[PDB]
Amino acid sequence: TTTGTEQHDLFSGTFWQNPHPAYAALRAEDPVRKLALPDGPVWLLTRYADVREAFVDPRLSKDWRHTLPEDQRADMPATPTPMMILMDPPDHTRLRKLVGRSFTVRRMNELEPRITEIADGLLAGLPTDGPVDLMREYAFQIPVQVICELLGVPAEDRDDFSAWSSVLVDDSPADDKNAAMGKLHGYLSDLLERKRTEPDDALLSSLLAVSDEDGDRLSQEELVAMAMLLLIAGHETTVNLIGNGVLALLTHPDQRKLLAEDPSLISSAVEEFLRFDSPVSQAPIRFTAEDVTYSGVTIPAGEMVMLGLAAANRDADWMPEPDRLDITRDASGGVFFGHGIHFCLGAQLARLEGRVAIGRLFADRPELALAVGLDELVYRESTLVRGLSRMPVTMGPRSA
Ligand code: HEM
Ligand SMILES: [Ca+2]
Repeated sequence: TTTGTEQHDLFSGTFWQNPHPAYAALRAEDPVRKLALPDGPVWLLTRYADVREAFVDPRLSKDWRHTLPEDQRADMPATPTPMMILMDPPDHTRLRKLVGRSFTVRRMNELEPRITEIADGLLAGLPTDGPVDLMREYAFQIPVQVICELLGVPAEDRDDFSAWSSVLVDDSPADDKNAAMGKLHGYLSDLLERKRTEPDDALLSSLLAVSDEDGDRLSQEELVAMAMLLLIAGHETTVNLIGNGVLALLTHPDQRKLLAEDPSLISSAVEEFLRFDSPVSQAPIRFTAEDVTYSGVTIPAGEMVMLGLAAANRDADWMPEPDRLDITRDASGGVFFGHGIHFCLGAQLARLEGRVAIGRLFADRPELALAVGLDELVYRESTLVRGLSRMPVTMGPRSA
């Protein structure tokens, strides 16, 4: 709950339907908020400038060991599995540097024609007369197929791969979500050992070959962790980019008709969807190495911090009229992909998938409409994520 003039629900009740008035309430009246979450307390930065500068704040680290007393941490491993997103320099830098050599913005762009055939394929298999769940049938699909094309997952293994991927996004997130984790992990290892014998154009083959101006390469353990990471960070988030962006246009006809007339605005549109309804609403947990101070509030060392990306993006100090959806905007400096050394590695691929999935969906089905009321929509009860479990839509006649 909120503590200001008017008390909004936080991470319960109405929050999950629409967290934005609660974010507006926090930015205004309680910008650095200690939340009594079930697991442990966590501080929430909602103001733009706070979040923006917290990302590049050295006193904020990804090492969870900062919560344990100084002597007790000289014993514990830093991370369970070597994913760079869990690491600080110089350990993160070494992995980021290597991945970046092969996972280039160029490869990200060269998938564009391939992505289109996935969307068009999926669109071609959707009935003129709905109702159809646009999430499970379309938005759930594009990000996982694209990731296969990037990694080079054999066409045979792709049904099995997407099957396990759905568990992570929308399923029984308890023990059943972790069952698919070990299955996807195992498959990718065996895949890497197959890629060693038979190489290809794909990124997994590319990553195996990457040395540097020191002869440093990715170890087996690091390779498969990276493969697993690209999947987790690149699936659910991009799904919800699609989910949220489609929903944004459906609820704003004025803007849907702007895009209809000028389909080149899609690139500008996807930018403002990431702002207007940030799919990753909360940044992965950070830790205080020492007393930081934001908007008057001093977070003591050893505390868990959370950066309100969704909140910081609708901040009026940064963005004029921050609650109005304008796809023609010239936005610059949103915190939806993050900031600093942890900036979204697949930022450009995400944008591509976004523009293709959304742009082609509307061009192919100009009569698209929600097949249920706005309030009937169920949103996932996830802390980090802002997105739908189901989105019933009526497709309409295909345009030829
Ligand atoms: C679809 C919209 C997406 C959003 C809103 C998003 C958001 C983010 C954010 C905020 C971070 C920084 C996390 C932090 O600093 O704690 C991040 C990191 C990352 N993302 Fe994305 N992401 C998206 C799509 C993707 C895609 C498609 C990929 C595929 C490669 C991807 C891969 C990664 C990776 C590998 C990192 C770790 C960066 C590092 O630690 O150096 N993301 N993402
Ligand atoms: Ca098989």
